[PDB]
Amino acid sequence: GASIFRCRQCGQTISRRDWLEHFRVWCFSLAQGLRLIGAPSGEFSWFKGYDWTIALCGQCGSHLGWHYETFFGLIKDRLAEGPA
Amino acid sequence: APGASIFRCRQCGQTISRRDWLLPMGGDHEHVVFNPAGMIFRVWCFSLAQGLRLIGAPSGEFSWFKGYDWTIALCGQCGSHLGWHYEGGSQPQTFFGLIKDRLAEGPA
Amino acid sequence: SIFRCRQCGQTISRRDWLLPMGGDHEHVVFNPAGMIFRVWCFSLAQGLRLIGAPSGEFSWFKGYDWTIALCGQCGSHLGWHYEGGSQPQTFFGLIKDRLAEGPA
Ligand SMILES: Nc1ccc(C(=O)N[C@H]2CCC(=O)NC2=O)c(F)c1
Ligand SMILES: O=C1CC[C@H](N2C(=O)c3ccccc3C2=O)C(=O)N1
Ligand SMILES: O=C1CC[C@H](N2C(=O)c3ccccc3C2=O)C(=O)N1
Ligand SMILES: [Zn+2]
Ligand SMILES: [Zn+2]
Ligand SMILES: [Zn+2]
Repeated sequence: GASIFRCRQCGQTISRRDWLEHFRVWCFSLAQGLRLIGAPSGEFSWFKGYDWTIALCGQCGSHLGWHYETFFGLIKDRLAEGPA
Repeated sequence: APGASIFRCRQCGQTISRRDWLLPMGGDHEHVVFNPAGMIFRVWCFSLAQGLRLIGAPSGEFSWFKGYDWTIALCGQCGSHLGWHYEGGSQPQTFFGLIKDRLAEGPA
Repeated sequence: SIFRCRQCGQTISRRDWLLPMGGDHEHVVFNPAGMIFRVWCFSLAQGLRLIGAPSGEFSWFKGYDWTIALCGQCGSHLGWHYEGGSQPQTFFGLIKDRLAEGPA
């Protein structure tokens, strides 16, 4: 029952276990339904050698995590998990 | 005189659980999940609960918590679906996952 | 969006001022007489009248005292004000079903 990951606020589909905790952050190789905003930043990056960009939910605008450059680092408590 | 000590069924007032019995499963008492019908639930985990009626036999299908089987938990007074009872697992063997917005919190 | 008193329309609070106390802006609560309320927390509000001295008895929010909040314009009981805490020192718990949300 924890195969698909979704925006907690509106339910937009974001990623899946096939693409997949370290706040607790989940790293995914691929994601959908986000909007990546702004230019990359290195400041306080949790992953050595990566810059990040803010990742919002494309449906409701909730801040779900970051895109790193590649992979996506998403905040566990901003997501809902459920079955495929 | 604490005003946030007891959880009762929002629909009828049945005594269900207590703040003192919240349980941080995987490091957090709160879990946000969805079922196969796409319903999103803000689930609070409790070590203990009362005043429920646990319906049928456990199932592992679609379980949100690795290693646990679930049974539907209704309010034993009014039949409101308040969450699930989990069993069959490890550390703990059992717990309750209750739907936060279906409870009312208040004084003892 | 703004929240207006459902009974008379006076502006009371704003969506920008929603406050997630204990991790959620919504709290379903019951008082000692067993009345159930669905309360939304806001940092600020306007147009209310707070009645009585603050009380700590049965506060729904640990570390805060409460005062009853009426609409100042029509008298509707819209919720409570909370004070005497830290981070934040004060906020409101307003009864969702007694407000109307709409454009400013
Ligand atoms: N005989 C009564 C009737 C009502 C109340 C009442 O509504 N109290 C609220 C105040 C707000 C709060 O944070 N907690 C409460 O429980 C009461 F205390 C005593
Ligand atoms: O790799 C990252 C992503 C960004 C993240 N981060 C935050 O969580 C945060 C909160 C407030 C202001 C600025 C930041 C920031 O850089 C952080 O600490 N590291
Ligand atoms: O851990 C659990 C509890 C039960 C829950 N569940 C539901 O809420 C549901 C609704 C309809 C068909 C099947 C299911 C199911 O397994 C679910 O998805 N996971
Ligand atoms: Zn969203
Ligand atoms: Zn009930
Ligand atoms: Zn009014």
